[PDB]
Amino acid sequence: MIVPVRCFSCGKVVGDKWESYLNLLQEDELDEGTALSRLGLKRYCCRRMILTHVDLIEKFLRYNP
Amino acid sequence: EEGPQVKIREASKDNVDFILSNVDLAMANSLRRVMIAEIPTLAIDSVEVETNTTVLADEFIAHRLGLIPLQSMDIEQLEYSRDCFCEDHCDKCSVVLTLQAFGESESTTNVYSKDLVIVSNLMGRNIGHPIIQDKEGNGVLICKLRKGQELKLTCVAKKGIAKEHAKWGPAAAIEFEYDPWNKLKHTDYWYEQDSAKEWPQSKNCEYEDPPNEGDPFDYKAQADTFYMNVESVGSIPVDQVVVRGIDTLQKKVASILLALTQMDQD
Amino acid sequence: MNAPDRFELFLLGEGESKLKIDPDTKAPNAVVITFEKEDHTLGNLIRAELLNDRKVLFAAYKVEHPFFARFKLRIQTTEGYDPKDALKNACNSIINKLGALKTNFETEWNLQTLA
Amino acid sequence: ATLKYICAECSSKLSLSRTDAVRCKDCGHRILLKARTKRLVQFEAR
Amino acid sequence: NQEDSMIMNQSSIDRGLFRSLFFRSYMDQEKKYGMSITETFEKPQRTNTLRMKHGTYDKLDDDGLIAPGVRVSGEDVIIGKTTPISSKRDASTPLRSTENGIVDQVLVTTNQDGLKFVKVRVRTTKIPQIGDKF
Ligand SMILES: [Zn+2]
Ligand SMILES: [Zn+2]
Ligand SMILES: [Zn+2]
Repeated sequence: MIVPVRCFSCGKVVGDKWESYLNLLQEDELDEGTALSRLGLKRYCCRRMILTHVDLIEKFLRYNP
Repeated sequence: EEGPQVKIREASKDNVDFILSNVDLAMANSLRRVMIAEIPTLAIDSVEVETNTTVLADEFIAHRLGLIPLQSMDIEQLEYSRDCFCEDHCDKCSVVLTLQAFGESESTTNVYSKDLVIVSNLMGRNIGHPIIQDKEGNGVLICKLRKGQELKLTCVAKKGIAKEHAKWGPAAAIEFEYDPWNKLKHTDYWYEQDSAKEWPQSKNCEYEDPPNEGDPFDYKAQADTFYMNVESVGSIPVDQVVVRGIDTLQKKVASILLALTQMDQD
Repeated sequence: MNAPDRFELFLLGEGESKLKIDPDTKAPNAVVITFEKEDHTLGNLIRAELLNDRKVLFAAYKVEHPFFARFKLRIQTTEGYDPKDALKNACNSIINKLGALKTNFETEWNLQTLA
Repeated sequence: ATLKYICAECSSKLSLSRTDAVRCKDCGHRILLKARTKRLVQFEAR
Repeated sequence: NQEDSMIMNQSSIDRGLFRSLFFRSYMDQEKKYGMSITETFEKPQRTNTLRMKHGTYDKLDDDGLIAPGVRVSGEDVIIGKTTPISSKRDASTPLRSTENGIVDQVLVTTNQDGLKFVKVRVRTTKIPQIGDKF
């Protein structure tokens, strides 16, 4: 369901980091706990944000017209 | 220099750790707040949709577009649509972007904040540039689409502050602390056994002298020296989000005098 | 639905003035100023400063009810000293202190290196 | 230039008028949708 | 926040926090009468009866439906339909008086017995407001 732009809690941009995070996982083979720390997502308000998003949009796209 | 002094600890392009010293808490706070809420900035605020086949519904997208940070260096030379004299809007009060995306790729095509396209004359001024800090430089994945999915809309960014809606806030988190060693006794730690042991010390305990038993209780002890850290989203240079903060607040305190004036005529 | 307009938080509506000063009848030489379209930000500060003019016998402010962007400020001063002035000073002071804080923040900043 | 209705599966602009059968020119799939408006719709951005 | 009520960060609600979508679907068919008497989907008016609604029919095309991008509201008619009886008695469907939003998807099908089957779908985004439950 597409990444949230910015953190509900503190407003700090977060719409870009989606793809980066997803590779710092599949590629760079890192753990979430830090893959996030890497993307600069310091405190939990922003963390809980990425760490939790459920990119449903994909399953959506996969339909048709 | 003369009154309330500063002393920037670390400092970057996105944060500005620093020590506001010899001020009034009220003031430290006033500024603290002004930063979060009343600093002018630009953002998309109207979205005309010509075509959308995405899976995301119109307003869904529209919503996001408002959060995609935009350039706001020279915002202070762009007027508020509401004060400008045009029947609605002009280059004198707004920026106009574009967005057209087509699922050409055989594999999920991506719409990014970079795909925006200013169409209004930026009358020569830093404004309306989809702020990018992305590594590849695409910033803010607006949305995705499949095969023949199309998405054509137009945007119209205007001035506006955080009180009107958050998407105009430039701040986004601000660290604020003071008197790390509870010396003024402005709190009362909860504990099971030992306060000191169970409650972590702050990275700021350093920059201030520890308590030391014996000494009685400093009651006349007020509170100056605040360990702040002003982050930013980009729309404005972290330094500014502090100067303009400092300024904006100043103007408000100003208008109050000016008010006391016209009110003096009668 | 019954939502007030977001901008009403700061745009003075048709025929309202930021300030409005009414003389408190309860005590002598003291007044109540209503600040329209404003909040704690401004209030708490003008209250603090106002709390230094040692010729200011009383000073406090309150936001009537969250729903409404506005607050009342009661200022009581020593004889022969009119509070309107007391408010004036406290205002200026704040400006002056801020200005300093600005020059100074800029000083330190210019003398820095980013990474 | 212009259209009106569409095919739920084999998405293909179609249309017609009264008693023109409610099927598609290929897929019988008797469903059919109605394609957006000419009128451009605007949206608040908050 | 007293008595089981809470305070909710406005800013967060803005940046999104808890917004939702909301669809609803009105539906209609063309009655048939053994002795070939049928209703129709159209944008009527006067023509004897006046037995029609009060909501703008305008948002109505000629198939007696609303284009999918249209913003609807009050009791505008979402579907035009007439019944023959002895000339133009209405049978159109206005939007639920209390709701309002944007037409989202219209669709026209046949129903076994070959009559015109149609369903409209309006969508609304509902942002968390003060009386809301969580
Ligand atoms: Zn955050
Ligand atoms: Zn203009
Ligand atoms: Zn077909």
